[PDB]
Amino acid sequence: CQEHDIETTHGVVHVTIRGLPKGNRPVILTYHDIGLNHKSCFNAFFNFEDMQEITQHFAVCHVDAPGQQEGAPSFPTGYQYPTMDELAEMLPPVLTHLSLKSIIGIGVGAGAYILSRFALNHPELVEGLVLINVDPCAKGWIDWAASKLSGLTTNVVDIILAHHFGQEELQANLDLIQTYRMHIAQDINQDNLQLFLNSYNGRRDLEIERPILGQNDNKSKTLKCSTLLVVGDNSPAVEAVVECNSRLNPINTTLLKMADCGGLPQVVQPGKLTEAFKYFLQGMGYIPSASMTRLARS
Amino acid sequence: LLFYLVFYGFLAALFSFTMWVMLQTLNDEVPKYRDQIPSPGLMVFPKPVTALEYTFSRSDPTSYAGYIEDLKKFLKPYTLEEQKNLTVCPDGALFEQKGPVYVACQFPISLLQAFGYSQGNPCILVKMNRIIGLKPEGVPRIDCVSNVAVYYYGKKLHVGYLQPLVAVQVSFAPNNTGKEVTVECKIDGSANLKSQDDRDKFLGRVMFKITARA
Amino acid sequence: MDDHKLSLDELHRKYGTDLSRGLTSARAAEILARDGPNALTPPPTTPEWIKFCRQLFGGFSMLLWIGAILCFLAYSIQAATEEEPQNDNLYLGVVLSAVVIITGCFSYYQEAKSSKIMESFKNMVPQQALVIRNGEKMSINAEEVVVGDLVEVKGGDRIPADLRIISANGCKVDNSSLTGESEPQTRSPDFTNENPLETRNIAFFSTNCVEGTARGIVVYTGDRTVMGRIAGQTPIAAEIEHFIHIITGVAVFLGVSFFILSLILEYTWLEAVIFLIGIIVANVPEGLLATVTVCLTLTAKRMARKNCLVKNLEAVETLGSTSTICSDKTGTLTQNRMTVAHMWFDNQIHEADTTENQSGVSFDKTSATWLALSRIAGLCNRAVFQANQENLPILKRAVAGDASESALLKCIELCCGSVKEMRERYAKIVEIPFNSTNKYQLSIHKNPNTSEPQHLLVMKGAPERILDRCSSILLHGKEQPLDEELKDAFQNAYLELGGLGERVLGFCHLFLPDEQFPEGFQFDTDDVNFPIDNLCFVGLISMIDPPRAAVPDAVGKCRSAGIKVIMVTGDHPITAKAIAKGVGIISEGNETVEDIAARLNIPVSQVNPRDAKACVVHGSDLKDMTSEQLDDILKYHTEIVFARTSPQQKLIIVEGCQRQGAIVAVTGDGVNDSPALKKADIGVAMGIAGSDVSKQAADMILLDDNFASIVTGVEEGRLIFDNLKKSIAYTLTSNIPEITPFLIFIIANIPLPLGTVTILCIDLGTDMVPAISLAYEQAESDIMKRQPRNPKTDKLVNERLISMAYGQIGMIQALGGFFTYFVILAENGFLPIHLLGLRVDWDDRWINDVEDSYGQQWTYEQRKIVEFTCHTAFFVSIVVVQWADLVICKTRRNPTWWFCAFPYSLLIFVYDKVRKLIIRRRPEKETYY
Amino acid sequence: PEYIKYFNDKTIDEELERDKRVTWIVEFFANWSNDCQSFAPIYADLSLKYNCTGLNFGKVDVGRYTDVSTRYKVSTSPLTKQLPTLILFQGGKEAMRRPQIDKKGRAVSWTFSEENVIREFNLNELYQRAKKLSKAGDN
Ligand SMILES: Nc1ncnc2c1ncn2[C@@H]1O[C@H](COP(=O)(O)OP(=O)(O)CP(=O)(O)O)[C@@H](O)[C@H]1O
Ligand code: NA
Ligand code: NA
Repeated sequence: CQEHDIETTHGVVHVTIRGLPKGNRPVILTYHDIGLNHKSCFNAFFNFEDMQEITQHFAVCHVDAPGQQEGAPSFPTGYQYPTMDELAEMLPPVLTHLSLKSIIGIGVGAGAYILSRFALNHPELVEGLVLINVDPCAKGWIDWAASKLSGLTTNVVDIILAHHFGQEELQANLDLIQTYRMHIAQDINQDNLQLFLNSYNGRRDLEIERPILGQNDNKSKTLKCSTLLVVGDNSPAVEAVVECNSRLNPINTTLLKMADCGGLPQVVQPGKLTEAFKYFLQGMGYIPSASMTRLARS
Repeated sequence: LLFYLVFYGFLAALFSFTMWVMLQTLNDEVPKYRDQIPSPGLMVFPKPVTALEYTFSRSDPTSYAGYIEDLKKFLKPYTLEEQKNLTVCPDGALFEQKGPVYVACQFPISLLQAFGYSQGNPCILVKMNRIIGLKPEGVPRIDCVSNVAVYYYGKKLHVGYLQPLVAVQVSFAPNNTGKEVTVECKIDGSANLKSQDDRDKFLGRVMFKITARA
Repeated sequence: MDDHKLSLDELHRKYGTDLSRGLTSARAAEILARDGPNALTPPPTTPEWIKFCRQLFGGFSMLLWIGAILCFLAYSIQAATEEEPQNDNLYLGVVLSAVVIITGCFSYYQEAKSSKIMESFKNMVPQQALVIRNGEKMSINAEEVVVGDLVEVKGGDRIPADLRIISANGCKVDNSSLTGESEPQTRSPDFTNENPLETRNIAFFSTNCVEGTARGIVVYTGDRTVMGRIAGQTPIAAEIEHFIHIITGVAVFLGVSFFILSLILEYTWLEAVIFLIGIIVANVPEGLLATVTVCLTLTAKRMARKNCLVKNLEAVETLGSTSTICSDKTGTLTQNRMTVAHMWFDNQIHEADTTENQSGVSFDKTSATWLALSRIAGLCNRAVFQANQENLPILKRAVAGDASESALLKCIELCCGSVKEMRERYAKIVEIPFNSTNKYQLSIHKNPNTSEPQHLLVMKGAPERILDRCSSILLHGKEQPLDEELKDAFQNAYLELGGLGERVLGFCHLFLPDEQFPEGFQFDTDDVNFPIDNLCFVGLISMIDPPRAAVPDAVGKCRSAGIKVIMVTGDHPITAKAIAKGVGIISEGNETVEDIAARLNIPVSQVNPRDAKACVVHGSDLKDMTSEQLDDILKYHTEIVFARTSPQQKLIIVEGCQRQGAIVAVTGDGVNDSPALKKADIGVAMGIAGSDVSKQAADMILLDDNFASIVTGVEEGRLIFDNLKKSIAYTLTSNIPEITPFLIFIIANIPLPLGTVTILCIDLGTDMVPAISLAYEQAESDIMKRQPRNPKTDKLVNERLISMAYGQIGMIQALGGFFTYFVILAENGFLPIHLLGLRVDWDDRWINDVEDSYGQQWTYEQRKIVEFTCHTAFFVSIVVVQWADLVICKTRRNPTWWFCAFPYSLLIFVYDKVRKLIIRRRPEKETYY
Repeated sequence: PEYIKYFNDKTIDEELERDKRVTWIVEFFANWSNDCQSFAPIYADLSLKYNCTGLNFGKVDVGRYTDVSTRYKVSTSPLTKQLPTLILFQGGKEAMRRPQIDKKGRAVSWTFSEENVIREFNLNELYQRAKKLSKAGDN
C-alpha cells in the first residue's frame, strides 16, 4: 500500500493505492461514507476470501475525504469544508497524479454521491459504478428540520449509527454496532467528522432523470456507465436507492436488494456482494476466466 | 366463544377507573360550569297529563284528584309543622349566608290562601327554577294574565330550602264557565331574571290552559 | 382507394421520396408539422365537471338528497302554516347537502389521484417505428411517422401506418383487426387484388408483422387509415364486492330497526326518517372500493420505479400469488453481454483474453484452422460496428445485433481486424436468417482466393446440430475423415468448455465444388439445393454469458418464498445445467439422476428417479411426453431445467404447471411466445428486447429484462393482502361508535350521547383515514419468507377480522366518546348516577323542571344545549381520536380541564394496545389493537 | 457492554503481555459469520458474570484484522468453520481452544452454547481462583 497526499486546490486528498501496477486497464476507486474511512468501510471486504480472485487483476485505490482519515489534524476553527460537488472535483487530479486513465467506482452513502457526481461531470473516466446506499436527492424540509433538532439533542456518533444501521440491527447485532461505535468515535477526528456530516447534509440534488424512449431525445441527463445499485433488505436507505433506481437508464443500471442484509452490505454480506461484483465486472469484459460461483463450489 | 367476557369485563375496569378519577375532582354542592342555566325559567305544578293543559270536571272527585294529591304531597314540607326549625329572614331583604352550616328561611303555607276545583276556582302553583347563586334583581313579581287571581347554594349546603311559590286561582264563574282559559305568567320588575327569548318559551314565562268541564 | 396499383417510379412521383433512403429529416419535420402526429385516433371523453355530477349523485349519496329535500319540503309547509317558522329543518337540509358535497369532493380527489398514475403508466413504454431517414436506420416515436416515410417492419412488429409494401423477404402479417382471420397472410411488393383490403402490397395500421421483414411507403397516418376511418372478475374484487353486499345488508337491517325503535320511542316522522338515512349512509362501506383502487394503484407505482410495468391492475394482485416462474436463460437470467474465454478449432482448450497487446495470452494467427474459423465467424455474423466511438477501445464499442454475434465481431476485430473489409472481400450471395425453430444460420459468399472453387459456404448454429451434418474436419489446415477418435475429443471439449456455463457455437464450412455449382448457379432460400449435409467442421467457439449480478439473490429469495423457478432455455443440456447451478436454480445437495448415476457407479437406467430432486429435460423428450408424463416431472422434481426447448413448448410447460394449481408467471420476448404469455396467469414481456406482439400479449413488461425485477414485483405485490385488511378493518371501526349511543340511549334511558347530524359528521372526518393509512405504509421483514398465498383459500375478510374490527377497536372508541359525553354532562351538574331513567323527562318539552343532581332545575331548551354540546363533543372527539390513533400507530409500531376529551379515548387505546399484546392469539391479531 | 473489550491488531498483544498473572478469554469473530451473531449474547452474559480482576473477557474482529487471524492460527475462510473461536490465555500464552483443531488442520465441530463454555473452559473454577487471588493483591 502506497499512500499519497495530493494538493488539490480544495484541500488535500489522502489516497492509498494497493496493487500498484496499472496500464490501459481501469483501477478500482473506493469512496467511504460519513463516520468511516476506507478502513472502516472497505477493509474486511477486500480482505474477504472470495474477493481475492478479483484483486489480483485490478488495482484498488482507496480515497479518504479531506480530514476523515487516520491521524488527521483538526481543521482550523470554521474552515470552509468543500461541498459534495467540490469533493467530486478532487477526483480528476487524483487520477492524473496517480496516472490513472479510467476507474471502476465503489461508493457507500456519501461516497456513492461523490462518485456519481464525478461520473456525471467526467463520464470518460468511469466505466462502472457500484453505488451502495446512495441518496441522489436533497434532504428536504421536514428531514432538514428533524436533522436540526437531532443535532443538538443527539450525539454525532448516534446520528451516524442511525444513518448507517436499521432499527432492528441496532439492537440485534451486538458486535457490529459495538464495533462501528468505536470505529466512529475513536478512529475519526470528531471536528472533521462533523464538518463532513454538515457538508453531506446540504448535498444539493443529483440532476438525473430516466431517459424516455423517443420523445426524451432532446438532451437527457443520466450516468452513461454500468451502474450496480446495492442496498440491503433491512436498511434505512432502501427508499433512497429505489428513488435512484428510477432516474437512471434501465439498460445499463442494476438494482440489488440484498436479502438478509442490513445497513452495510459489504461487511455483513461480503460473499453475496463479491459474487454480484464479479458478475458485474464480467459483464463489461473483465475476468472472463473466473469460474461461476456456486458452480466451482460443487 | 366467551373470549369477549374477559375482554369486555375488564375493559369496563379502565372505564370505571377513569369515571372514578373524574368523580373525585368534583364538588358535591356546586357544578363546575353553569352558563346554560344563567336565568331561571318558570313552571306550573301540578304537571298535567298533556302539554300544560289542565282539564277537570267539577262533578267528579277523581277528575280533580290527580292534581289534589299532587298538590298535597308537594305542599307537605311547606306545612306549619315542617317549617318550625328555620330562621325567619327579614322581608324584602337579600338574605345571604357564609357559615359552615347553611339554613334556609321559613315559608308559611298560609301565604298561598284558598284546592278550589270543587268550588270552581282551581289553584295551581307557579314555581321558579332553582339556580345555585343567581341573586334576583329589581322587584321579582310573577304577572299572570288570561279573572286571574295571583296569591340558593345547593342541595347539600342549602338543605331545608323552601322555594317561594305563587298560586294562581282562575275563577270559573257562571257567566264564563267551560271556556279554555289560557293564562300567561311572566317575571316582572327584574333585570337578571330574563323574560324574553325566541326558542326558549319557558325562560321567564309559563303558559298553561286551565279548563273546567262546566 | 389506395396506391396498390401504382408503379415503383410513380410512388416517387406521388410522395416525393427516394425508395432507398426515404424522405430526409428536413422534409420529415415539415410534413409532420403540416399533418400532425402519425397515430392521432382522438377519442372523446367526459368534460370533467360532468364526472363531478356523478360523484355528487348516485349510489347511497342520493339518500342524503332525499332527506334534504324532505327536510326542505317540511320547512316550506311549516313556514306556510305557522308564522315565525323554526329555522331547524332548513339547517337540517343544508347539513345533509354540504355533507354530500364534501364527500363527493373527497371521492373525486381520490379517483383523480389514481387516474393520474394509471395514465402515467402508459407513457413509460411508447410505440416505436423504424423509419429510413437520411439514408440511415433510425427508431422514431411512432407518432412522428410521416406520409411518405420508408418504414421497415421485422417479425413481431406493429405496423405504424398504412404502408404500400415495396420489398418483402417472406413477410406475413396478422390481419385480425379488420377480418376475423388469424392466419398470417403473406405480403409481397406485387399487385394481387383490386380490393385494397385483399391485396398483397398493402399492410395496414395496427396489424402485426408476425414473421419476416418488409419495407413500405406510408400512405395514411392518422385517421385516413383503414383503422382510423372506421370506428371480468378477480378473486380480490369478488371478495370485496361480496363483503360490501353483506355489510350493506347489515346496515339496512340496523337502519330499519333503529327507525322502528325511534318511532316507538316518540320520535318525529322527519327526525326518525333522517335518523334512518343517517344510520344507513353511515354504516355502508362507501369508499372501500376507492380505497382498494388507491392501494392497487399506489403499489403499482411503487413497483414501476423497480422496473415492473403492469398493463392492468388485475396483474398487480396476481403478482403476489405467484408460485411458479418459467424463465428464459439468455437476457433474463444472464446479462446477454457475451465475452470470449476459450477457443476450440483444434482438439484443445485455446484460451483467449482482452488487452489486445501481447495478443492476449500467448496465441496469434499462426494456425490456418484459426484463420478459417475467424473468417467463418466474421462472415456469418450480421452485427456490425456503429459508425462512432472510433477512439474507444475495440471491446468498449457499440455494436448492433445479436450479443453472440457482437462478441464474435469484437473477437475477430481484436484478433485479425477490419471485419467490415473482410466481409467486403466475400460478397454475400444469399442469407438464411437465424430462427428459433431452425437453430442455425447460413450464408453463401464469393471467394477472392487462389485455389477457391468459386463458391464459399458459411454456417453457424447449435454445435450438436452442426456436427450431425459434417463429414469432414480441418486440423492444422488439413482435412481428415470423421471418426470416434475425434468425436470423443469434441464431446470432451463441449463437456469441459460447456460445463463452465460457456455458450458454444458450432461453425463449419464446405468448399462448394465448381463443377457442380458454377459462377451463375441458382441460389434460392426456398427449396435449398446446396449440400447442407457433409460439411467440413472447422471448430467451435466458447464464450461466456455471465449471470446477472442480482439474479442469484433473486433465486434465493424465490427459494425462501416458496416460489418455483423453472428455466426454459434453448441451450444444450450441459450449458443449461451449468448455468442453472451457477445462478442457484439447482442448489447444492439436490442432484440430477445423471449426477447420482456417476457419484456412485451404476448405469443411469438402474437409478431410482425418486432419489433426484433436480432434472434437466431435453426439448426433444418433452415432444413425446404425455400430459401424465409431464405431471410426474413437475411434481416429483423441485428444480426443473428445460434445455433445447423451442419457444412453442412453453405453452405445454405452463399448462402442465397450471394443472398442479399453481400461479404461473412466464417470460416471453417473441411472437411464438404469445400463446404462453396469454395462457399464463401473469405474462411477462421484455421492455428492452421484446416484440410489439409479446408486449401486447403480456400482462407485465420488464423495463430491464431482469429476472430479479420479477421477484421484486412479486415481493411488492405480496404487500397488498396485508394493506387491504388494514383498510377493511379501518372502514369498520367507526361503525360501533356511531350505533352504540342509540343502543345505550334505549337501554339505560339516558340523554342521547350522539345525534343524526353528528352521526353523519363522524363518518366524514373518518372517511379518509383508510386512504391515508396506505400512503404511509410499511414493508415487513418476512414478506419474502412466506409461502405463496392460496387465492382460493386465503380470505381477505374472515370472522377473525370482522370480530376484531368491530368488537375490539370500536367498543373502545365508543367508550372514549361516552367519556366526553358523560363529562360534559357532569361539569354542568348532571352526575352519571342521576343520568339513568332521565331520558323520559329530559326529552319532555313540557317538563321544564328537570332536577339537577346539585338541586338546580333546568328548562327544556337549556337541557338541549348541553345535549347538543355533548353530541358535537362526541363527534369531534371520535374523529380526532381516530386521526391521532392513525398517527400514533404508524409512528410507534409497524387543554383547559380537557382530560375527558381525546385524552381518554387515546388512554383506553393504550390499555388494550398493551393488554392485547399479552394474549398473542396464534391462529396473530396484535398487529392491530 | 463495558465488560467485553474489543481489540485491534496492535492492542491485543499489548494487553495479553501487560500482565502475566491475568487469564484472558478472547473470542475471534467476523461480522459476516452467522455463528458469531448467535454467540454474541452468550458471550455478553458470560462476561456479565465471570468478569473478575483475574479473568477478563476480550474480542477481536479477525474478518477485518487479518494479522490476528495469522498470529493466533484462526482461519477466516468460510469453509473452515473456525468462527467463532474461544481461546484461553493463561499467562499470556494459549492454554485452550474451542473449536479444537486436529492433526489434519480441520476444526472439530463444537456447539457454542453457554453450558458448554463454563464446563470445558472451567469458568466456575477460574472465577473462584481469580476472586480468591485478587484479594491478596490489595493486601
Ligand atoms: N444468431 C444465431 N445464429 C445461429 N444460431 C444461433 C444464433 N443465436 C443463437 N443461436 C443458437 O440457437 C440455439 C437456440 O437459440 P434460442 O433462441 O432458441 O434459445 P437461446 O439460445 O436464445 C437461450 P433462451 O431460450 O434462454 O433465450 C442455441 O444453441 C444458440 O447457440
Ligand atoms: Na359509510
Ligand atoms: Na365507516
